[PDB]
Amino acid sequence: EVQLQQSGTVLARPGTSVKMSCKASGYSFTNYWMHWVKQRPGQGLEWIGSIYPGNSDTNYKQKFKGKAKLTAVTSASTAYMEVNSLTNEDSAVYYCTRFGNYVPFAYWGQGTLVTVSAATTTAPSVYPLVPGCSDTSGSSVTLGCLVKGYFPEPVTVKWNYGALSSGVRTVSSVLQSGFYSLSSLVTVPSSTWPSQTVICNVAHPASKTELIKRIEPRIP
Amino acid sequence: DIQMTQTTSSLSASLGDRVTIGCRASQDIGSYLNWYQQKPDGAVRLLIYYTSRLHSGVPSRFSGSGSGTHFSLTISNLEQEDIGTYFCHQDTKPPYTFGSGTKLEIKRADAAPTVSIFPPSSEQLTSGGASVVCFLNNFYPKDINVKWKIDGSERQNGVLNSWTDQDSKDSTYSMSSTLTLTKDEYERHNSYTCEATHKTSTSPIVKSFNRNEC
Ligand SMILES: CO[C@H]1O[C@H](CO[C@H]2O[C@H](CO[C@H]3O[C@H](CO)[C@@H](O)[C@@H]3O[C@@H]3O[C@H](CO)[C@@H](O)[C@@H]3O)[C@@H](O[C@H]3O[C@H](CO)[C@@H](O)[C@@H]3O[C@@H]3O[C@H](CO)[C@@H](O)[C@@H]3O)[C@@H]2O)[C@@H](O)[C@@H]1O
Repeated sequence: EVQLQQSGTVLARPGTSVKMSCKASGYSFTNYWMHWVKQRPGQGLEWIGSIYPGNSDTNYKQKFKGKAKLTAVTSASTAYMEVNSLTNEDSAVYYCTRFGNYVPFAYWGQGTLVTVSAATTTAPSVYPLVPGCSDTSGSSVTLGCLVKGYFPEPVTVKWNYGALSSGVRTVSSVLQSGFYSLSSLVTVPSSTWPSQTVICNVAHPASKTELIKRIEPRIP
Repeated sequence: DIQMTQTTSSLSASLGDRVTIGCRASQDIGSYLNWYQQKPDGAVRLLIYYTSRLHSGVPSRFSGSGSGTHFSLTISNLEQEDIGTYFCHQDTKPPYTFGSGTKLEIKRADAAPTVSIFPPSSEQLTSGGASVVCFLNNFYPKDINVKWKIDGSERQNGVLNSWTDQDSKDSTYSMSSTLTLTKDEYERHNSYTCEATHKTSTSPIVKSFNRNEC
């Protein structure tokens, strides 16, 4: 019932600013402190500050004074954070979270990923992973999609628009020479493939791309 | 600021066993210590607040203890669903501070990988690139070694290795090793082999193909 819905991923150049949102529902927005938390890989969790939307009172961890700015708009039931003078150290997942009453951070947003870089957005290239011509058969088969050369994060992969979730294995992205790659594999019954359409759906929010790759037997 | 230190950054334990995750404060924080669990999708959940009080839908297996400077979250009998990263949090007053987290893995019965090898697709080849993928499926423990041989010779350059998160249901891992070459490099050789070395066997699991398709 209580929900905190944060805005989508952002790519930003060094020295610029970003403003992210946290829309609250299922409670009286103006009667609870909204806090912001920074998660940078290898830096645990860091408290930035909080705001009480009822009277606009704010507090900050000293280092974020003049760096992050917290606002709230009552009519929109939405809390905002604006972070200026962006550096690579500002690349992180940022969470909004509600405090109280007589409990601490009981409700969390899903997090907003910020990537600070001078590199422009690059959509992934997608290639099928298909068993070789001279491969040993069997009741099951493993198929996949190679997702290559994208920037920034993230990429999500689904199979058959989400209908195929069992036997799915998607490895973590790896960063190499400025670009990301990952791979997703699925093991399905030998009577489902090549009998049915097996598609991997590759989404890259930053480029607003929604790609499909049909997995088809090799050319005889 | 109050420095929050967690006992260890990673922990591995068997199902049914008692698990303790520790946290220490640089000053006395009384009972103002909270525990959060983060899942691999980044979702954060409050489990324990005010040192020892359980929160919403938190199983009775969880308990909390504290002296004011030293704290721990205890799971009485580890369950499959307990996988994740656990963070402590002091909220005595601003500025709030957090522990750096303890990643909890399930210790599982040893499982050998199932290995698959994937030649480059015609689609990639026609565009000038060639990736060869070795996929190692559903193994435990996580530690695993992949060796590439091209025409019998070891290659280490242009290889990218990556793992899945531990399987939320059966606690296994999977991983892929991707060998990147140009089409011209790829067409200059015939045999493509990956050898998977895992503690489950002293002999490597070997998968190969010949570019000649024979
Ligand atoms: C059991 O331990 C757990 O509870 C602790 C949290 O408990 C507090 O939650 C309620 C709200 O607390 C916030 O609001 C207060 C006033 O603004 C702030 O003290 C507190 O904000 C936090 O402190 C920083 C500002 O100093 C902010 O950054 C941070 O968010 C407190 O309860 C009071 O609020 C509710 C509703 O308003 C009232 O019921 C209660 O107030 C009391 O009742 C009278 C008015 O109704 C008033 O006279 C009394 O104050 C509660 O203390 C959590 O840390 C532990 O895990």
